[PDB]
Amino acid sequence: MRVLLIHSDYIEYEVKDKALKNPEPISEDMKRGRMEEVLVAFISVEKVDEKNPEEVSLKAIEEISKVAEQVKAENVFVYPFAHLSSELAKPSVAMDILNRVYQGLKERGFNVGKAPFGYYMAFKISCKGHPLAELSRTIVPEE
Amino acid sequence: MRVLLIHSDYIEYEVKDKALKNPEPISEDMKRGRMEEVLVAFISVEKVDEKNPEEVSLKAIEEISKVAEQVKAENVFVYPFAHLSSELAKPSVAMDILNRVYQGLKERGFNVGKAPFGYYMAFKISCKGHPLAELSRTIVPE
Ligand SMILES: C[C@@H](O)[C@H](N)C(=O)N[C@H]1[C@@H](O)[C@H](n2cnc3c(N)ncnc32)O[C@@H]1CO
Ligand SMILES: C[C@@H](O)[C@H](N)C(=O)N[C@H]1[C@@H](O)[C@H](n2cnc3c(N)ncnc32)O[C@@H]1CO
Repeated sequence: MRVLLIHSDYIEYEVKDKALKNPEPISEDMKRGRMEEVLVAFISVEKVDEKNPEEVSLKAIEEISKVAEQVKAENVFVYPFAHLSSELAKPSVAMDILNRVYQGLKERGFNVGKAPFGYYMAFKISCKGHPLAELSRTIVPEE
Repeated sequence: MRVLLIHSDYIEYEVKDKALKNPEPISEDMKRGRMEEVLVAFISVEKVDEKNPEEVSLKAIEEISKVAEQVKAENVFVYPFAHLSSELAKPSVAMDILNRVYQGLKERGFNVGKAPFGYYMAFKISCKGHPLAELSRTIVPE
């Protein structure tokens, strides 16, 4: 898994078209979304993650949570970003892992948001630019 | 080298303060910048790249140019983004390679911009979200 964490003033997205044959079912009002003062977690689930979805998810939840705590981010946004890597995990498994990460962060007490899975999506973000506002994390199963 | 390419409506940046002991000298006007209808290339120069700066730079220029052509972009913006990777190359090497890429892209005839090297920087971007608007490349020398 490849994770790019961006502490932002906001994140705004706009669904433009389906990127998969069978994307995540959503309704019309979810075709646009936004979250303020948020740590955006751009995530690409990698093929190697299929080996152990649960372990990767738990570790992702831990790493993302640690950064949020550091920057005082109360809001976290899980953003499907497949092209952060080249070896992509299957969409069914990717979706599964992203759901687990979302569920895990919510359990940790954060106000978590997410963008629909399986779409071509436009987005606007404003990075605060502080010392820990831009961080990347590579998370893989215990090999 | 790690490269994140974002085809955007715009890229806007604001220098905060230095993140390295000796950053790229800058004038007041260089503290802020903006470019529109642009392919933004967030680049992280990695340790492995120190083995062959020219090679990595040449490949980066080629890859970036091919994408810009693919997405029909005439403007390209080189954005030093160290944290795209975990294994960073020396700053002196990172700066030289970033400068090589910037110039290589200009040589291709593109309208190219670049953000100052060595600073904590805030930025605003608007990704077009169309196909090919988000791509990444890992470039490693011989
Ligand atoms: C396209 C771009 O603008 C948009 N932002 C996008 O990335 N869309 C992705 C994710 O929503 C999801 N998806 C599929 N596979 C994966 C994966 N391995 N990891 C993460 N997401 C995936 O399916 C879409 C196409 O890959
Ligand atoms: C900090 C964040 O907001 C900002 N965006 C930033 O990344 N600043 C980086 C680059 O400008 C440059 N820099 C140092 N090493 C490298 C490297 N290996 N690759 C690219 N740039 C580097 O030095 C700064 C601190 O690492």
